[PDB]
Formats: sequence, C-alpha cells, structure tokens
Amino acid sequence: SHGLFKKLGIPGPTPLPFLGNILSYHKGFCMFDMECHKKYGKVWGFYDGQQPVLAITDPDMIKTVLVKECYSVFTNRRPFGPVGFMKSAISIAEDEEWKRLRSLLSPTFTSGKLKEMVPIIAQYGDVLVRNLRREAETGKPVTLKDVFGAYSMDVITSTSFGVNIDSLNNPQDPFVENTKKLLRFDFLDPFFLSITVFPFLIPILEVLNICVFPREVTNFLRKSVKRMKESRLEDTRVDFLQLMIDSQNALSDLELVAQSIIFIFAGYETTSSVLSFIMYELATHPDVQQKLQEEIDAVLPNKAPPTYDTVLQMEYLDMVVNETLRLFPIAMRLERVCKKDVEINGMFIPKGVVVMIPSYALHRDPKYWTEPEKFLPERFSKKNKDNIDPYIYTPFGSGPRNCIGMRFALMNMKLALIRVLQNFSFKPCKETQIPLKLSLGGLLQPEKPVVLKVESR
Ligand SMILES: CC(C)c1nc(CN(C)C(=O)N[C@@H](C(=O)N[C@@H](CC[C@H](Cc2ccccc2)NC(=O)OCc2cccnc2)Cc2ccccc2)C(C)C)cs1
Ligand code: HEM
Repeated sequence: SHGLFKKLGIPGPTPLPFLGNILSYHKGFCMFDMECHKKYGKVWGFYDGQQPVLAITDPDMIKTVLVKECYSVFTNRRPFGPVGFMKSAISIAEDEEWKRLRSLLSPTFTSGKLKEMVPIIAQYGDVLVRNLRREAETGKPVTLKDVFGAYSMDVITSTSFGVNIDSLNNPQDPFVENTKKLLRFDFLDPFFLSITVFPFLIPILEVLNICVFPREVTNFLRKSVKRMKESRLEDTRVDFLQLMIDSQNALSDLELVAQSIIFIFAGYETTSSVLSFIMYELATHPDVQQKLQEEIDAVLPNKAPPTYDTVLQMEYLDMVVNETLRLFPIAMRLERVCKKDVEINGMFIPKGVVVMIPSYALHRDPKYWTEPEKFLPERFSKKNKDNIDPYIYTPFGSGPRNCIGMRFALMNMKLALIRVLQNFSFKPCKETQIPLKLSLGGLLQPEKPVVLKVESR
C-alpha cells in the first residue's frame, strides 16, 4: 500500500504507518505543498492516511486531467467523510449523478440571468455603502468579513431564490449565523483529522446519522428552503429555485434542498473571504487603491451606479481581482479521483490515486511569476497578460468540473468593490495585521479577521 510511489519510481516524503504523511500538514498544507514542489520537482507522491495522492505541476499534464480526460477518467473529487443526504450536492456528486446536475444547473448562470441579477444587487449595494458609512461616522476599525458576509448573504438568497432576507440590517440573523458554522475542515479538530486518516470509519458514521455538517445548521437550512419553496408556490422570475421546480416535471425534494446549501455556502463563504483579502491588499498598496478609484470614477462619473456592462469595462478592477486570487486562491488545490489505470503525458497512474494540482503553489512558483510573493496587478495587464499559463493560474479550476459561479462571483465581487470604493477609502490601523498570515486548517482564511479603517470621500 505505502510502497506505491517507490515502485512507480516517483519521489515523495517518506510516510509513517497509518498516518501517511498526514503529520506534515502541521505547518498547513499550502506550505507543505510549497516545500514539496521545491524539494521533489515537477511531480511527487504522498499519502493522506492510506490514500495515495499524486501532485502534478506540468501544464499539459494538468490540461489532460482537467480538460481532456475529465469525462472518461478524472471525473470525480475525493470522497470526504459523512455527508448523508448532501451526498447529492453538485460539488459532491459523481459520474452520472453529476452530469445531469451540471446541465440542470449550468443554465442558472447565463448572461441574461446575470444581467437580470444586477438591479437586485443594486439594492444591496446601497445598504452596504450606507452600513459602512456609519463606521465612517463612528470612526473605529471594521471587520470587513462581517459586513461583506452580510452583503454576500443578502445577494445569494435574493437571486437564487427571489426571497429578500434583509441580512445587512441584521447584525443578528439566523441565516449567516448558521451558514458560517456549516463546515470547518480543521485538523486540530480530532474529528476531521480522524476520518481523513481512518476512512474505514465513514460508512459507520453514515448509519448513525452523523455528518460533517452540524445537524443544527442543516436543520435550519432544510426548513428555510423547505419554506422558500412554498412561498413561490403562493405567487402567480425563472431562477435557481425556479429552474429546479421546473425539473420536477428529475431533481427530487432533498436534491432540491442540497443544491441550495452548496450555493448558499459558496455564495456566502467564498465571496466574503476574497473581498476581505482584496480590501486588505488595496489598503496596503494605496497607489493601486487610488488608481482603482480613478478608473471607477472615470467609468462611473460622480458616483453613478454600476451596471452589468460598465463592470466588464473596468480593466484595472479585473487586474486587481485577478492578482488577489493569484495570491489567495481559495481552493488551495484542485483534485480529481483517477478511476481507471491510465497513462497521461508519459506517466502511468493507477486506479484509485487522487491526482492533485497544488494551485496555491503553482500560483507562487518563482518559475512562472517574477517576484512571486509581491502584489503586482500590472502582471495581469493586456501587455503582460498573454505571458500567463491558463493551467498554472487556476483559481476557478478548469474543464467541465470548474467553478459554476465564476462569472457570478466575479460580477458580484466587483459590484461590491465599485460601490465601496466610489464612496470610501480604506487604510491600515493598529490591529490590522501586516503582512497577512493564512490560517493552518482546511479553509484559506486569514488567522486574524480583516480589520481596516474607513474614510468617507
Ligand atoms: C486532509 C486532506 C484530505 C484535505 N484536503 C483538503 C482540501 N480540499 C480537497 C478541499 O477542497 N476541502 C474540502 C472542500 O471544501 N471541498 C469539497 C467539499 C464539498 C463542499 C460542499 C460544502 C462545503 C462546506 C459546507 C457545506 C457543503 N464544497 C463546496 O460545495 O464548495 C462550495 C465552493 C467553494 C469554493 C468555490 N466554489 C464553490 C468540494 C469542493 C472543493 C473545492 C471547491 C469546490 C468544491 C473537502 C475535500 C472536505 C481538505 S482536507
Ligand atoms: C471568488 C469566489 C469563488 C472562487 C475562488 C471559486 C473557486 C472554485 C474552484 C477553484 C472550484 C473547483 C474547480 C475544479 O475543481 O476544477 C469551484 C467549484 C465549484 N464552485 Fe466555485 N468559486 C467561487 C464562487 C462560487 C459561487 C458564487 C458558486 C455558486 C453560486 C460556486 C459553485 C461551485 C460549485 C457548485 C463547484 C463544484 C462544481 C462541480 O463539481 O461541478 N463557487 N469553486
């Protein structure tokens, strides 16, 4: 079992029994990957408990697994712990289950729908500005994540469901309260450490109704969507929620609820985390913040409201987003379960091996980015933009299994950026941690919440 990579002549760190190389994650897995690539070259192997994982860095080899051989050999991700009814969520579904969900849902995020989401989010822009404006009157430091989370919460419920929930006016509110508790994939937590290591356990927890998602959070989330469904049943916009009732003429009751959670989570978690990273970056590189404010002000003269089209006009904003995602790619790795023995670009890979693309590492590889640790948007300009491999920069993954809400995360993040910047400026203070330190566990977050001060323009 543990001799796989030795017998295939692939480098790697030497693994202990039972544990695999799991202990090397103590320094966080993004750093572990760094060390590895650096130590072992272009390809290397390790063991997550008894699980072989092959890291891969060749840009072609990557396009092969992500784009060409996806449907036939690398279709799935790693199965991960007790999930229960959430076993049908799109991000977790496999093979045949997945293809349908992927096409049943993909039509949620087309131009027409995206354009149609603008004016609803336009309402939640103001409430954000107006909210932050009060902190600019109180004049004491701000938890970006808090207030961006609220914004995030507001926009996902209202678009994917058509049901306003007024989160921003609620410093206290059950929706966010529960959605943040939904999954902390933390190794300090013996639980995740132990399932991840000893997976022979997972089927047992599945019979005992235990789940990685607290029974609590999921109870409140099932009931909410249970209800949001029957709200619509009362009235007489084809959206996420709609599209799925329309399928109820093959997507079942619980199936319908499970997509919502994924969406809700994605919508809430990702969006707010990234926006906090960017505002940190802007406020620690003031030149860029002014540059961005000028661009915005030039495209949206005298605080004029952002629209679908103006947003895509904003080239620097895009450079700013892209560079922050380079530095902080919130999925730190991409992964695909190899389901049949196969040979990709001069390499055999046996059935069952998890193939793994260390995004965080590839993003910081001093072999593809001059001064890779530094925040430099100009690397994303038209001028320098073509010199950038689409299989090295993978913040939304790639191929058929790539991020389904990319275009919606982006439009939405920018919408919020614009509206903030065209009213406020942001500055470091005494509790603002410099430079930033990622936390060690599953999620890519800062170990201390993002706090900045806000001046009113
Ligand atoms: C110790 C070793 C095995 C580990 N490696 C990792 C890193 N890793 C593979 C992860 O991505 N972590 C976890 C994870 O969040 N990914 C899985 C888990 C499904 C999880 C569903 C979920 C999550 C939280 C709460 C409720 C439901 N993912 C999910 O739906 O993601 C929403 C999302 C996130 C980012 C961008 N777009 C969408 C799927 C996924 C991963 C990356 C991007 C998109 C989907 C699981 C593997 C447990 C964690 S533990
Ligand atoms: C900036 C915010 C976001 C980042 C950085 C991001 C990143 C990703 C990445 C890298 C993947 C994996 C691609 C792959 O595995 O090849 C992913 C998967 C996915 N994302 Fe996004 N995402 C973001 C926002 C969203 C939003 C807003 C939604 C939905 C509303 C979303 C829904 C999904 C789903 C459902 C999957 C699994 C796709 C599948 O297996 O078919 N994520 N996310």
